Amino acid sequence: TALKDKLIGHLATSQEPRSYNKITVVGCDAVGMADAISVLMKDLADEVALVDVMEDKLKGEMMDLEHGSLFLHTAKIVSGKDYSVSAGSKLVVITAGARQQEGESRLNLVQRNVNIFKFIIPNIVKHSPDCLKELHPELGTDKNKQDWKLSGLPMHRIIGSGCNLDSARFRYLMGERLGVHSCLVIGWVIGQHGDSVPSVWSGMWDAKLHKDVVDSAYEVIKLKGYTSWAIGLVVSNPVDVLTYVAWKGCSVADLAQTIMKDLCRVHPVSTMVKDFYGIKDNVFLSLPCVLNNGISHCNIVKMKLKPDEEQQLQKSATTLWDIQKDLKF
Amino acid sequence: TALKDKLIGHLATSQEPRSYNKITVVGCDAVGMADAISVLMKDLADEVALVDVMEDKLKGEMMDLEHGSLFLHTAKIVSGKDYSVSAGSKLVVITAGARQQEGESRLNLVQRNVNIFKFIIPNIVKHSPDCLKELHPELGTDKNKQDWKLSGLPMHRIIGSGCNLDSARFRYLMGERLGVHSCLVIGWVIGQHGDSVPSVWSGMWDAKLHKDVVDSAYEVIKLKGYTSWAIGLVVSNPVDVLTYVAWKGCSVADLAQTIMKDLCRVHPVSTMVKDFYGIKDNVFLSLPCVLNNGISHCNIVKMKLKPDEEQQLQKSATTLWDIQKDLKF
Amino acid sequence: TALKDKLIGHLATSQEPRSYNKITVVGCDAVGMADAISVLMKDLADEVALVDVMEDKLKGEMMDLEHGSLFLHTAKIVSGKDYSVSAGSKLVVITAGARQQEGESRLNLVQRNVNIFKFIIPNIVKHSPDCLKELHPELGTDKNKQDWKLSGLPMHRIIGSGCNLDSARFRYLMGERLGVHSCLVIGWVIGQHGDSVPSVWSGMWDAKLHKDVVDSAYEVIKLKGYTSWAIGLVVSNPVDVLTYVAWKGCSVADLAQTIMKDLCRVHPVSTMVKDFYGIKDNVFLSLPCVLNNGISHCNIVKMKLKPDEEQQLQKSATTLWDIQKDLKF
Amino acid sequence: TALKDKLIGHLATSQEPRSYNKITVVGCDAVGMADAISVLMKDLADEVALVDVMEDKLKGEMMDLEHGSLFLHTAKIVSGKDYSVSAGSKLVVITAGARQQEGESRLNLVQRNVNIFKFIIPNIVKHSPDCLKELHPELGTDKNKQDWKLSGLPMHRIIGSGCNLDSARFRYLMGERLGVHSCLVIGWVIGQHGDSVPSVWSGMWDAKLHKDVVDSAYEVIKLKGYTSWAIGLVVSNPVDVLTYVAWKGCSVADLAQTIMKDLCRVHPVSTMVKDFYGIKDNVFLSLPCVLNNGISHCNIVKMKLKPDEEQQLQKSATTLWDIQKDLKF
Ligand SMILES: NC(=O)c1ccc[n+]([C@@H]2O[C@H](COP(=O)([O-])OP(=O)(O)OC[C@H]3O[C@@H](n4cnc5c(N)ncnc54)[C@H](O)[C@@H]3O)[C@@H](O)[C@H]2O)c1
Ligand SMILES: NC(=O)c1ccc[n+]([C@@H]2O[C@H](COP(=O)([O-])OP(=O)(O)OC[C@H]3O[C@@H](n4cnc5c(N)ncnc54)[C@H](O)[C@@H]3O)[C@@H](O)[C@H]2O)c1
Ligand SMILES: NC(=O)c1ccc[n+]([C@@H]2O[C@H](COP(=O)([O-])OP(=O)(O)OC[C@H]3O[C@@H](n4cnc5c(N)ncnc54)[C@H](O)[C@@H]3O)[C@@H](O)[C@H]2O)c1
Ligand SMILES: NC(=O)c1ccc[n+]([C@@H]2O[C@H](COP(=O)([O-])OP(=O)(O)OC[C@H]3O[C@@H](n4cnc5c(N)ncnc54)[C@H](O)[C@@H]3O)[C@@H](O)[C@H]2O)c1
Repeated sequence: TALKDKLIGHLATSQEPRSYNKITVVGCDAVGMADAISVLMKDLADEVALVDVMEDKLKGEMMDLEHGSLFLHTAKIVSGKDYSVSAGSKLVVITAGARQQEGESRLNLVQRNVNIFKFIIPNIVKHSPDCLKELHPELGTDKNKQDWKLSGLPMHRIIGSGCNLDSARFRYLMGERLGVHSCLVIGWVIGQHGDSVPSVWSGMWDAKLHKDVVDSAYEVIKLKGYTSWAIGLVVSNPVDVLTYVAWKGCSVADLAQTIMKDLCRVHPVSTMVKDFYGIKDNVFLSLPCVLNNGISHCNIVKMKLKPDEEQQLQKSATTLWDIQKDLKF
Repeated sequence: TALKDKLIGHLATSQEPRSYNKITVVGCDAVGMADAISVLMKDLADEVALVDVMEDKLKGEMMDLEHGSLFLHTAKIVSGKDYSVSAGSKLVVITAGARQQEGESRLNLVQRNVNIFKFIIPNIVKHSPDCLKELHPELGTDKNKQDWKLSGLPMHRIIGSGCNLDSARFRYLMGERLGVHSCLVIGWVIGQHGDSVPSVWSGMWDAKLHKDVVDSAYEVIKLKGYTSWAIGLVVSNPVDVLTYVAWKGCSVADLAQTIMKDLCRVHPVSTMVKDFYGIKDNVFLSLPCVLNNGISHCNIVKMKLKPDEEQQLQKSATTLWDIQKDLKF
Repeated sequence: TALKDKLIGHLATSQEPRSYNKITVVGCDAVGMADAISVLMKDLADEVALVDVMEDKLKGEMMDLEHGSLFLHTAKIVSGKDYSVSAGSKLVVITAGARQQEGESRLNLVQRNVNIFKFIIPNIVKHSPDCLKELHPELGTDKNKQDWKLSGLPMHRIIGSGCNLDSARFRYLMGERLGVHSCLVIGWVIGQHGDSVPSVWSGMWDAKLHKDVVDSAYEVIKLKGYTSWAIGLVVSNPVDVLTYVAWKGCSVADLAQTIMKDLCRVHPVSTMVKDFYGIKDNVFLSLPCVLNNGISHCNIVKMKLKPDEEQQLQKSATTLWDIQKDLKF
Repeated sequence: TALKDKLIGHLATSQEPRSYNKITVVGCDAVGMADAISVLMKDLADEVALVDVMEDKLKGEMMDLEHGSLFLHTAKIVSGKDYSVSAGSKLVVITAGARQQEGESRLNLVQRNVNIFKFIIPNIVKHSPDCLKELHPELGTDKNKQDWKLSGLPMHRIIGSGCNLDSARFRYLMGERLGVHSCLVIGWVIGQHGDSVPSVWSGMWDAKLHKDVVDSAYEVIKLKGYTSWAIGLVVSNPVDVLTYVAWKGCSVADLAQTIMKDLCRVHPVSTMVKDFYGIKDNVFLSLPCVLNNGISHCNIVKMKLKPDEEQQLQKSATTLWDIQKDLKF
């Protein structure tokens, strides 16, 4: 009659149910699942949201993971296909289906992509008025813009996902030759997320000492610092002898990391380059922006890119825009 | 002219500064400092608040700790003596000066205490309209009520602090004889926080098996299960051959733990016993209440206390109220 | 000539490279990948080992995950197919290929399994002399024995994996009806890991109060407490409308949790039931054993199983052994 | 007869009790207590050791803290006054009594210090053959040497404590003016730990861009970058209007952080400067050394200190040695 009830009574007060911190995920699967595994075990949102047009998977996904539900502590995990559930989320991220096939054409992914991605737009924005969007979906930089202009949430609240991992692998491969690790070995590569991403090796140092200096100069010869980068670009390629990426999931987790908590750190991502170098026509690509509480702490960090590198960044924008131009909106 | 500025520019967006998760502390020192050390390194509040009538200490306190500021990550730590700073906090806790002197009279602490504590009231409540109050201050149970009725925030949002540690030490001393630890060894002692706290050994078990059962019956003879408890009460006493308590700080941290995050777990604390056992006259003491987001998830858990124990709890209320009656409001 | 070198010199001391805490994984994939994601982001082993006969995947696996390598901190992650790399690990776990196909016959998995699993044996044991083995592989209970007797490491160091999650989902589904969660809601189900797993509801309680008591009696009628369990068994089934399990990975992580650290907590697993209830013939199944540093802290916890339940456990052993008997060693 | 026993039986195996990861603390109190609070709640050692000639305090200390024992998870905490308990520890740290009195003479602390510190030596070394020593005790740099030469453990295993916090406060105060925080704002100050500590502002940058550059040049005028540093030195001073330091405890925690785990990161500390700049006579002071598993990963990082700064470091060594010379061994 009141079993659960008689063991657990209430008080005369009654501050009704509610919540506070929200997390929403689009695309229950690899990128998603990986993200979920990362953000869900790390601990962030009061309640998390998963939503797809794959009834089946989600059940199994939301349910089983929920299983562990108990190995850590979150509260609630929701699923569905009507972007009704979330209504009011801070940390929102999307992916979608369209992954590289060994062979290239990551850019091709532009045509076949807007199809589904577009519609996602009206849904995710309407209910997440106070939400910030992170896109793990292909074409970190590119797709970002579409939704943004599409939705038109003031920049700072919109984040693509782009060049986050770029660095890490770069920073990481880096420590191997050093005998120190990704940690202190701070190495930077900034662009947009695909073979060609300019590298700013001029920012190579350890501790309080600048690297180039220690060695002197660079790539055009040397021992192929050149290579380091390329297979950062190439990185994508081989791996999928495994089929895809199933856990760069940390990067995305880190990215929103700053956001949700609101700490103001300097990290890659994709914003708007309109009055900077050559690029002058909204070229949402990979660039330092600083993030925080429901916004990208409105600060894009300016640095002096060596010309070699300098143009490289401008370059990207140039090559990048080609694809949008077509529009197919 | 714009040094910091030229390195760090902004965007055309501009979601002005603000924040989200708040923590406020009263009494920069042991209990406080310990709490701070606990809550601040554990990671919870976006920004933390410290406030006392000890200008000096606080500087050194807020400043130095702030020092580490960098060994973990919070954002901002504020100090002052005008309860203006916090304006709008969720997790608020108070202590105050008045600690036991080897010899007893923890209750004496009632007269000399309301003096300062009272005034604290108007201040902390006026600005923390949406805040919940945890009292590490002496007389967990007792003092609680004063402010509450004083302020009159609907129960669920007001928490004393009382019998939290009671259990742990009890649960803890417990594992020593077992060869398992506080973890799984779930042992309960519930009352109000001072020598006399009734113990409900009937709730002694491990895994899925009830203890008493395994041994059979109990204290009146045995090997002094009796003792276990008493020096749980006594616990206070000796230690101060060290002067006081400088780190039960976890208990308080745990207590609010449920709160801030809002998870709904079952833990001791001090509420209102008005229509339960004998006690019928607002006897805010040590009892299970379940806590959550800006409220004590309005549920006090009912259990069948053996008569021996049964009365013991009623008892406490009886002996406890003596002190208030006098009022001196 | 000495670039990396001139930036980083050494001292006259020289305590050569080495390490300390080791983790080894068999089966780079779901269970594995999930485990890895769990144990690797949680933080445990100084260095981790992955090893399969799937050159490709592992590259992509070890490499990419390694990618994040930098989002947390471990040190080294190794891969190969010669069980040479690990030589000397504490926390070793295996899975293998052979997952349920919607339809049942998890037991069928016995024939098709020993084929590959057997050989794994000589390899993993020869080099991990001081290692403990956890089997996420199908037939938690069953397979366990094979290797064990096979290897013959003294019990306490051998753990199957079996009924870990059993509980959690049970404990978990549990909190839904309560309004409290897996946390405090301690609910037990112990057996071996497949439809039929006996449940000991007699161990149903919250706080310090026993449940059955609160409601009184049980299943044979009621509101189907019966069901709760079955789809704990069924749990497996549906989900794979997703294909399999991709993240119960926590359970395994938790399981070794106690181990690696060596804390002595009470948890399910699979050991040897030889002189307990009816079972008398080495029936390695799901049962409480307590785990710790390179051993299962040699303690299996005895409790009084209601007859209804009582036999149920005995039962399992009976039905379980059928499969081994055949031997096919 | 076997109460605890009958609930918890053992197995025929029996891998006797033991342990693995060890932590030892000298000076139960502020620095110590703070450390303990940090290292003990953070989670590191299997078992921790506290040891003093203050029977009383320790009881209360070890006991009460132990209290929380249950709010996190370690295993065992030991106390005594015979350096017998630890026998075999990795992470060992000492402090001792002799703190600054508002007025200066931190160096005076040399005479009054060796008295007690000396004897500590034979004890702590004899039993911690495989232990590394961190000195939170005054004169980070100075005292370090005494014990070292005293004990003579090969450098890499001996760490003073010196300039750790130096940076943080420096790095930290830093972010205030920036609008980013200690995190990314990597700012370096390296010397020995007392007013005069040279600063290498030439290593001022954010992201991948060097600072000085952005502003151009420096201190001799400017807006007092000079000041920033000095009250880094001064930092010590005022605070003690609070009596001392009660929680820089993180720095020490971080310092050993690298050690215990063995990760190889670049951090301040005190080593031996014998064949570097001017200093040529064992001047154990504040300098980057890289730390790891039971050793300071034998690497001291070389960088080009501007002359202004250049000499400053040499300088320190010069002024520093004065005090030892006297010897009073
Ligand atoms: N942007 C980046 O920095 C970055 C980094 C990693 C991966 N990725 C992107 O993420 C992808 C992940 O590939 P994968 O192999 O792991 O999985 P997958 O592409 O096969 O699965 C895609 C999933 O996206 C979600 N999705 C797709 N269509 C959707 C729709 N209309 N509505 C809502 N959700 C929908 C669903 O969860 C779906 O199962 C890559 O191929 C790439 O597009 C991007
Ligand atoms: N309630 C409980 O469960 C529980 C458990 C532990 C300790 N305690 C209480 O906490 C005390 C801590 O003692 P201690 O030795 O650690 O330190 P302490 O009593 O000497 O310092 C008390 C501090 O309380 C704060 N305080 C005092 N007067 C105040 C005022 N008017 N406004 C604002 N803040 C004020 C200040 O930070 C002050 O320095 C105990 O004596 C007891 O009262 C209670
Ligand atoms: N024991 C339990 O409690 C429990 C719980 C969850 C899942 N599981 C088991 O784990 C399986 C995971 O299935 P999945 O779909 O996630 O992945 P999967 O079965 O398709 O991949 C199996 C993987 O096991 C490893 N493996 C297989 N053969 C091996 C060999 N000869 N040497 C070394 N490693 C080898 C490889 O990493 C391989 O890719 C389930 O089907 C079941 O067998 C068991
Ligand atoms: N080296 C550094 O980087 C650094 C940074 C912070 C503080 N400190 C040092 O730490 C001190 C801490 O001062 P405090 O006010 O916090 O506390 P305190 O000086 O009053 O207490 C000192 C404690 O050191 C231990 N100790 C002293 N004599 C000892 C002996 N013979 N054997 C074993 N242990 C003994 C005891 O725990 C004792 O209570 C400072 O004054 C300074 O010496 C150094």
